[PDB]
Amino acid sequence: KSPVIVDLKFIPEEVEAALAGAFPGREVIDLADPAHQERDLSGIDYAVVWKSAPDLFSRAPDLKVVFSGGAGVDHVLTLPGLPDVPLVRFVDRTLTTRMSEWVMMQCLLHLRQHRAYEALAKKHEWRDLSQPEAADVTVGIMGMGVLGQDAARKLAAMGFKVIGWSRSKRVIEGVETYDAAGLDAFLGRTDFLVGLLPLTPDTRGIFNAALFAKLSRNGPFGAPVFINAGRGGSQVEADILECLDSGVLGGASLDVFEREPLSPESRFWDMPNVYVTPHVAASSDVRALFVHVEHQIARFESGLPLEHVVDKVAGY
Amino acid sequence: KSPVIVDLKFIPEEVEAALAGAFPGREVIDLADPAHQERDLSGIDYAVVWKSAPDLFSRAPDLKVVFSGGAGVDHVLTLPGLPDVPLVRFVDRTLTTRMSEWVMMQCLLHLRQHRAYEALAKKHEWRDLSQPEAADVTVGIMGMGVLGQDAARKLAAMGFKVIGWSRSKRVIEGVETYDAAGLDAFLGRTDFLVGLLPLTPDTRGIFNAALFAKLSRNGPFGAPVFINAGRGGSQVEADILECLDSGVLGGASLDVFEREPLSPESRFWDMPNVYVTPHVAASSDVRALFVHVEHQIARFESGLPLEHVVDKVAGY
Ligand SMILES: NC(=O)C1=CN([C@@H]2O[C@H](COP(=O)(O)OP(=O)(O)OC[C@H]3O[C@@H](n4cnc5c(N)ncnc54)[C@H](OP(=O)(O)O)[C@@H]3O)[C@@H](O)[C@H]2O)C=CC1
Ligand SMILES: NC(=O)C1=CN([C@@H]2O[C@H](COP(=O)(O)OP(=O)(O)OC[C@H]3O[C@@H](n4cnc5c(N)ncnc54)[C@H](OP(=O)(O)O)[C@@H]3O)[C@@H](O)[C@H]2O)C=CC1
Ligand SMILES: [Cl-]
Ligand SMILES: [Cl-]
Repeated sequence: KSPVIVDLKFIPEEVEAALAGAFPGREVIDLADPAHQERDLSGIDYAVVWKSAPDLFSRAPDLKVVFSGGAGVDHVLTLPGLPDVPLVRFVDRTLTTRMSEWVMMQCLLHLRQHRAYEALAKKHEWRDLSQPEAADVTVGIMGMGVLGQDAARKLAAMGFKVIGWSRSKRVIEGVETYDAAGLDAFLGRTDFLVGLLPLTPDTRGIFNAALFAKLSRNGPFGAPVFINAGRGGSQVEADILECLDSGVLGGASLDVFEREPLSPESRFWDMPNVYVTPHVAASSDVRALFVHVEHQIARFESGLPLEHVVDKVAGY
Repeated sequence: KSPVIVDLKFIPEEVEAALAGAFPGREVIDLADPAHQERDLSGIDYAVVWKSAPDLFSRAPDLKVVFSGGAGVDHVLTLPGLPDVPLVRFVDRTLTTRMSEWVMMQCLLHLRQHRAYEALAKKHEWRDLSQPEAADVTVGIMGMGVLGQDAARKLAAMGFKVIGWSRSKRVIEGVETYDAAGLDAFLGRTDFLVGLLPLTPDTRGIFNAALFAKLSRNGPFGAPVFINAGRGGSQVEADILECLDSGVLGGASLDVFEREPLSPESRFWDMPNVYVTPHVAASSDVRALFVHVEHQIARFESGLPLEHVVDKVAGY
């Protein structure tokens, strides 16, 4: 049976733990192990990859299916020699549920004025603030795919008003959606903007000052919030900073950045209404990843269509 | 028609705003207005009260129904001269939904290691941490009433394992519940303990070091968390502090305190894994409060039973 190459820049202890009993009957070649640094990888059919080294595909020229370790494929699409074979992205209940946790947390942190209450606590000052309920806030989600839909449904269940935007219009109970041409109408209703878009050439720099200026000022805080857990390349950080400084944006939650890891010299670390997380909104459960890859391999070898195959021209 | 006395120690601008068009056809006597400081209040049937002055019931001896401005009645039950007539507590979708927001926020803040990521951000340090999903954590809620049930259902929908405890066993889909005698079994399964109990003589000092020592150490963080938004008198703050210092408790979210407002000299303000909020977990929407009171008055005057009447002997 073909081995499976594992080249995942994840927390090493998590990958190592998941290797036990993974891919039964196949050799598993974990490229984090120095013992494998010279192994020729010709004749091997499958690789599971995340932030892999530039030479990987020259070493493994006979791959039949490439599996991303994440939902996003904007990096793997750039790897030199990426083979002309199906590229399968990671889609799984574990990833989806994790993203929705992070999105819900940000919407609650902003709704419930967490930074204000923390500033009061720093002064040892007890002060109750006037407080809207979730239903007083419209959360607008750009990207109505696997992650956007789950987050929308969960936010609505917690009481937020929720609307969605994507290229085509999606039909979702309890969530009004807009297609591409509806962007401006969607923005004008949105108090908390949530980004769950892939990075593609068409989404590069989409979150910019002109867009933030179209967000609603009619909500309970009088100024919108920007929350991004898609990709950093979709935002213009110079504009985010300008808009936070001026008050065009009242706050932000950023999990993703134009250049990661985020520079230690970035202003974002110290800003009073910005929450920074280090690209952890939805971690890949490595056990679940390997179960997913196993399942797709079994489909492939039985002559069934692969699931979650990306359109390389579209970039997602 | 009888006037309605309003004596609510809430944010004044909120009460004032809600007075417009409230109680149509009745004089509304807002005791926050100095113009009313000498008004005799005999012959008046209804009062809506929160943190009211010790002399209120000597001024208003002819009340037929007393309405609490909150869900909790432990303070109003202590007011001198509280009349021997029905005491109606506040129960409303707005209050419930607000509590569930706060409970969800705390469970997510603790699950998602928010304080760790904030400490990293303070150092301008990008570091991903190993991260459990919600389903890896058991949230145990003490108090399975209006607030406890709603919070349990919402937490379960976001992926947490949820169990509940109260005096009698409650039947709730997707949430295993325990009765009084099941407390120890319940505690031993609980990673995040959430308090949503009233203060009564039987719940005074219930959250103490012996109880925290029975919480699970088998969860993903190896140490339990304590979250209280019931009443401060149910907890022993000396024990909370001892247990945080020793690591018996890994963290806490406290909305309520033994003596409020919380002393500026309290250690809780500066502790690295304690979130302090100033008794704001579920604010009373004053408009909704007045609609509720109006509805109960109409029932009363039509000969229908009042709803949400407290048992003064039980204290809730
Ligand atoms: N921060 C983190 O830890 C993580 C980040 N992510 C990011 O989240 C992204 C979304 O994942 P997922 O929901 O699974 O992806 P999906 O492919 O399921 O959804 C993508 C959505 O974006 C929309 N879209 C794409 N391009 C455009 C465009 N030009 N204009 C308008 N809408 C557009 C799609 O529209 P349509 O339906 O019309 O095609 C679709 O609704 C990933 O690509 C990845 O970058 C994912 C996991 C973790
Ligand atoms: N922090 C904040 O902003 C707010 C705090 N609160 C607090 O939340 C409390 C709960 O409100 P709500 O859910 O509406 O009240 P409910 O009366 O609906 O529920 C109370 C629950 O506590 C249980 N209980 C009471 N005494 C005991 C006991 N000795 N042992 C075990 N279980 C007990 C009851 O059990 P049983 O069902 O068997 O009677 C019931 O499940 C309020 O009393 C108030 O103090 C409320 C609003 C806002
Ligand atoms: Cl800011
Ligand atoms: Cl602490």
